[PDB]
Amino acid sequence: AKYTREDIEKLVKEENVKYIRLQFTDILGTIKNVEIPVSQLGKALDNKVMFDGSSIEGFVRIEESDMYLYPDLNTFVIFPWTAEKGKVARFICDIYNPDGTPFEGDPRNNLKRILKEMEDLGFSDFNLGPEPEFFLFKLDEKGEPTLELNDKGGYFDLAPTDLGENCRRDIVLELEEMGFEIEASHHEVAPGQHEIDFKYAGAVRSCDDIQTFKLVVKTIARKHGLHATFMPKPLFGVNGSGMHCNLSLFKNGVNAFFDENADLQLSETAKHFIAGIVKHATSFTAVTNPTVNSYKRLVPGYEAPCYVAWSAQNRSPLIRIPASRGISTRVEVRSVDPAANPYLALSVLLAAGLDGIKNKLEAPAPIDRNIYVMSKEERMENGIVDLPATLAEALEEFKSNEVMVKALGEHLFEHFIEAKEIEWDMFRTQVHPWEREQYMSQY
Amino acid sequence: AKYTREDIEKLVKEENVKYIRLQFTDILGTIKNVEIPVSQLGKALDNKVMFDGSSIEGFVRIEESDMYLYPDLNTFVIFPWTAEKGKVARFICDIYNPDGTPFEGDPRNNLKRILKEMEDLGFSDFNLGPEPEFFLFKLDEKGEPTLELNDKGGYFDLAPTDLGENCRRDIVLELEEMGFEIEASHHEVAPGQHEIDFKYAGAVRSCDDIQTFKLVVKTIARKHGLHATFMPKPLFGVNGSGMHCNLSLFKNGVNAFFDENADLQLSETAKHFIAGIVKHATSFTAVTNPTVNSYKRLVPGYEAPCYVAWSAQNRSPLIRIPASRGISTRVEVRSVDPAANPYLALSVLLAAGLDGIKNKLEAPAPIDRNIYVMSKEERMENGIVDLPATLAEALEEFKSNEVMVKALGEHLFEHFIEAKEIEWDMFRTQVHPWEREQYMSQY
Ligand SMILES: Nc1ncnc2c1ncn2[C@@H]1O[C@H](COP(=O)(O)OP(=O)(O)O)[C@@H](O)[C@H]1O
Ligand SMILES: Nc1ncnc2c1ncn2[C@@H]1O[C@H](COP(=O)(O)OP(=O)(O)O)[C@@H](O)[C@H]1O
Ligand SMILES: N[C@@H](CCC(=O)O)C(=O)O
Ligand SMILES: [Mg+2]
Ligand SMILES: [Mg+2]
Ligand SMILES: [Mg+2]
Ligand SMILES: [Mg+2]
Repeated sequence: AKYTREDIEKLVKEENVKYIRLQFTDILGTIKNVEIPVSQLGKALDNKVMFDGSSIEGFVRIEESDMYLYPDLNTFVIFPWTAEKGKVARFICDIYNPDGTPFEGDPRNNLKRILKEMEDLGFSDFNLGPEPEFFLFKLDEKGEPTLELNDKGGYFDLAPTDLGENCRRDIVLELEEMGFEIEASHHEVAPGQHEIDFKYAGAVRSCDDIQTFKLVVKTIARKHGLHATFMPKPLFGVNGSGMHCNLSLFKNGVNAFFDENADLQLSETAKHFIAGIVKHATSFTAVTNPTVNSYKRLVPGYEAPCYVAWSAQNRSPLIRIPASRGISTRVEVRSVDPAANPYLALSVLLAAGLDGIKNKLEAPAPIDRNIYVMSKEERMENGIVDLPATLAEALEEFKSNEVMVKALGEHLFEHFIEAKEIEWDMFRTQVHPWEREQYMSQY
Repeated sequence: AKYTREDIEKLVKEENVKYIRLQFTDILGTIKNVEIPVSQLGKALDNKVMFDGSSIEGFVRIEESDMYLYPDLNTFVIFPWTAEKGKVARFICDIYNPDGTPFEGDPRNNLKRILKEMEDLGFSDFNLGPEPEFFLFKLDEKGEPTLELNDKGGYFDLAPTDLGENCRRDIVLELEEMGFEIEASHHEVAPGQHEIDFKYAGAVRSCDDIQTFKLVVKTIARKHGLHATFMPKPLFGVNGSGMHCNLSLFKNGVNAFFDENADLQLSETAKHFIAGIVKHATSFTAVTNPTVNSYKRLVPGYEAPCYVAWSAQNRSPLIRIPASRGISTRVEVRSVDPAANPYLALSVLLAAGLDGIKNKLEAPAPIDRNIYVMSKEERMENGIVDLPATLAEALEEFKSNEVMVKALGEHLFEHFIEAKEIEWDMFRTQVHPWEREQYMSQY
């Protein structure tokens, strides 16, 4: 819909595009990209460009399998940042096997398929409002990220005034030319920590503005002599950077979670959906939380989720439901972090949503009383189960779950476990400066 | 054709050329040149320019011998980089003895002399689609290369973002203006390592294209305060730059390798061509990888062609056949590194393919099973040899080969070895820090 191949080949001629960055996204969620000169647009829009597909596998690839790049014309974007010989153009593309089939291991197809299956139960959209938090660090002469922050502000503070840096201001001003839709942005809890929340949109267009985001950020910050990072827990002792995820289901252009009469204004749809997120939470974390590091943030203390349960408005509840109902009816999942793969976070979250409406799952009693406060005893009296505390735990959990391990397929899943099992392997064989300074002299 | 003498004389007035590089390659692929004021354009065009042809031998030159420079008007080009007075231009020249005979020593001639052979056998064009890789290092105070890589990218990543340096993108753009037809380009397996892939072209059109590239690269990389090097493996235990060579024998303007009526769709020629490439493989490695360092890359692990054979998809096969087909039926030779002299690379690759064709050689069992994953004797099961492991080894083989020699000719072969038996000597007589690190206290 959004664009047509005639609008494009006209626009590239108009704007003077001279470079085409045909971007995609590997499995760890990194921003892959094979770039061609503009002279090579025809071949591109024909869906002919071949690139080594084994890349989608990341550092755990072995042999090269040629694959094709099918661009999505409704993702075209002309970067503000000029090159000395014209401007640069982007194109988000799906990966296809050599023959004709889509490559099953492509996180973007994988979300189309699970989304296909969403409409197999009759729902129209699956909309997303992400609240992705990031940090700004200074740089030394050498282009080397230090560990000093661009400021010393706190929650909702006035970040660097409009006379200077304001990386966040200028970051948001550059995205809006780009035809973005940002809700608002505020300084977050820790010095140097910032946030830019998004106006919600269908999953796919959402998981694509979630990548684009990260890129314009790491771009714009660099420009001002900074380093920007979505690492969940950069600095021990300070706030972590979590990327919440406001989720809503539509049917027939209408929000399904809302129900005037029923309890809380939540239909059996909204109610059942929940129950499955809860069943499957502990499991699917290993995806919404890919790294060794995240679990340093998911340590009780800094208003991070550490417990499976949902509230009216609790301290740090794992599943909130924001004040607003009706159409803005939404379930907040506040445990995802900007290291998550957006395609594989929405593929899996979508999963436990439909696994709960399918088998009509019984939403358990919502804990309204401070979940932290409870001793380590009454913690069980309400069946409030903690989450996995180390990437390993998270992976044995998910490794087992029949449902999660279907919402990824046999390719996407089998690989993932390996990269992460390698990753963990590196963390646990390592000897950090801690071990050494806690042990060398005491023992 | 491309350019009549009348044609060129036009553009050098109009475009205000004030300098001219009569450019040619020495025996080791180094780009040489004798430069002249534009005031001296008539003299070169009339082929009367004399220079010392002994320079072609490199460092192994002894006696000073006068020689002639004949430019290929089809290689005229202006460089999009102006000097204080005017522009600078150039030609790729062929070298002739004081009596209008070609110099048996010029690498560009010996590729003509060997492409001639292809016509005696009955073919029309021998196409080439190089995939040359390269590293960018930082520059210290003095303007000297350091060991700092230009970025931290990885396989098919978004290499430097479009905001800041971006050497890669800037080299793709620049080369577009220079009538260069670039296919694509990505970020390569190691940090600071890059690839820019070529559209297939005749042998010598491409080799002219491969040299010029190296020049443009180093030239722009310098401009961004970087150091672009084409070293097969400038860093131990870091992936090394290579340069696969996609080859495809044409006849009657048609890909003589395709044929739905054969195994895997490979004409009886494609089969024969592979037969001879394999016959000669251990022998021509002393030329496609012409440095004491080339072989510190041919160590198993960081993905490289240690072993000899041809399959559908494997960890790093010597010969490959990409998905693509039809006119796009080619024989990728994955062991060539960017250390090879184009004209002498092809001289030996061509010969082998022609020895297989001409001599109805039979292509062996394409080892479709992964080879890396086999033991020295479990690998001996099949007819699988690794290549030379030192330049010493690679040269003794090369010499003992009748066809290879007859593929470079008296002069080249002679000087080539001479020079290469010196490098080994310089290197086996050296005493490296490793040797000290290891033995000085051990013993
Ligand atoms: N139906 C929905 N689905 C997903 N996200 C939503 C939905 N409605 C709102 N959001 C998200 O909630 C945040 C604010 O939305 P808004 O509708 O203004 O909430 P409120 O009614 O509480 O003011 C945004 O970050 C947005 O992305
Ligand atoms: N006929 C040919 N002979 C030699 N090399 C070729 C030929 N056709 C393509 N190549 C090379 O193979 C590489 C892969 O290109 P690709 O886009 O897959 O080709 P195609 O679209 O023709 O199948 C390129 O770097 C290109 O230079
Ligand atoms: N020379 C390496 C290059 C690595 C790469 O480009 O993937 C190879 O032959 O595989
Ligand atoms: Mg927040
Ligand atoms: Mg919030
Ligand atoms: Mg490559
Ligand atoms: Mg290749």
